[PDB]
Amino acid sequence: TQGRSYESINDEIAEKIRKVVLLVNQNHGRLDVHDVANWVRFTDKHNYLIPQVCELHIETTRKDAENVPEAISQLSLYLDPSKEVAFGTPIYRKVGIMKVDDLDVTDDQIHFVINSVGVVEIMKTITDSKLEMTRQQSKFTQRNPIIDADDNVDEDGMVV
Amino acid sequence: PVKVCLIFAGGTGMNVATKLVDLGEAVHCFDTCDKNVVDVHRSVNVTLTKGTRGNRKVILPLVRPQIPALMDTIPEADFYIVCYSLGGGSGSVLGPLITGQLADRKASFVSFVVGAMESTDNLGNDIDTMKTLEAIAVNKHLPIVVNYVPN
Ligand SMILES: Nc1nc2c(ncn2[C@@H]2O[C@H](COP(=O)(O)OP(=O)(O)O)[C@@H](O)[C@H]2O)c(=O)[nH]1
Ligand SMILES: [Mg+2]
Repeated sequence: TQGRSYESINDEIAEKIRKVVLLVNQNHGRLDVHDVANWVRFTDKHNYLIPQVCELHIETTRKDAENVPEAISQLSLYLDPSKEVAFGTPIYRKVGIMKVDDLDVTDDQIHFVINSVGVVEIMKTITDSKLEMTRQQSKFTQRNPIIDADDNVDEDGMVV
Repeated sequence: PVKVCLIFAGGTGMNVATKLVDLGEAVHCFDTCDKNVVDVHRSVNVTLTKGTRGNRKVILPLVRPQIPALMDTIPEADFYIVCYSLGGGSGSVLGPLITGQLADRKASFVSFVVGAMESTDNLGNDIDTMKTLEAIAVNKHLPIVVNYVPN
C-alpha cells in the first residue's frame, strides 16, 4: 500500500508466517496433521467445490474472523477452551486447543479462514490503480522529428 | 467377564473418557492418532491404530484390517458402553466397527453418540454414521441402542 515501508510489510508477513508455523506445530489438543491437510486441501473431500486461488485470512478475534465473506474452510485455535464458539458458515470447520506452556503461543485465539470471493476486488484495485497512473503518463504527445528527408543520413545514421 | 467395559473412539470419545478415568481398567480408548491423548489417560487403556497419522471413506480401509487386533484388547464383559462422535472421521468408523464386533459376541450394550453440527462435512458424517448403525442393526438382527446428543 502506498506510503508503507517494505520493512513494515515484511514484518507483518513474518509475524503471520509465525502464526502458521504455530498452527502446524502438531502440539495442539484435538488437532491432527490430517485436520490441517483437509482444511487447506478442502476439495479432496468436498468434490463439489471448485479448486482455484483462495485467500487465507489470519485473525485474532471472533469478530474479524466472522467478517470474512463467504468463508469456505476455517481452523480456530483457542488457549482458553471456554471461549470456543462455533461461529460463521464455513463448509469445513476445525478447532485446536493451544497449550499455555507452549512458548510460541502469542495470542489467546487465532482463526485461519479460507475464502475465495475476495481475490476479485484485490485484482480490480490493482488494475484500476495502474490504469489511472498509466492514463496520466500515457496521455503523451512527442514532437516532430528534428531531421528532414533533406539530410544526408548514412547506414549508421551518421550525418556528415 | 467383567461387569462392564467402556469403549471410547475418536477425539470426542477421548475427551469424554478424561471425565471417567476413575473407572480405570474398565475404560478402553481407541483413535487413529494422539491429538487427543492427555496425561490423565495413563489411568486407562489407550490404543492407537497403525499407519493412520475427518474423511471416513479414507479412514475405513486403513483401520478395518486392524479391528480384530483391537478386539483382542477388549475383555469379555456382561455389558458394554460405546461412545464417539457421529461427525468426525475416526470415532465414527472405529465406533461402529467395534459395535459390529460386539454384536457378533451376542453382547448387551448401549452407545452414546454425538451429533456434530459445525459444517456440512460433520452433518454428512452424522447421516452416514446413523445409516451405518441402522445397517448394522439389520445385518446383525439386533437393536442398536443409542443415547443421541446433538451439539
Ligand atoms: N460434544 C463434543 N463434540 C465434539 C468434541 N470434539 C469435537 N466435537 C465435534 O465432533 C466432530 C468430530 O470430532 P472428533 O470426535 O474429534 O473427530 P474424530 O477424532 O475424527 O472421531 C467435530 O467436528 C466437532 O463438531 C467434544 O469434545 N465434545
Ligand atoms: Mg481425531
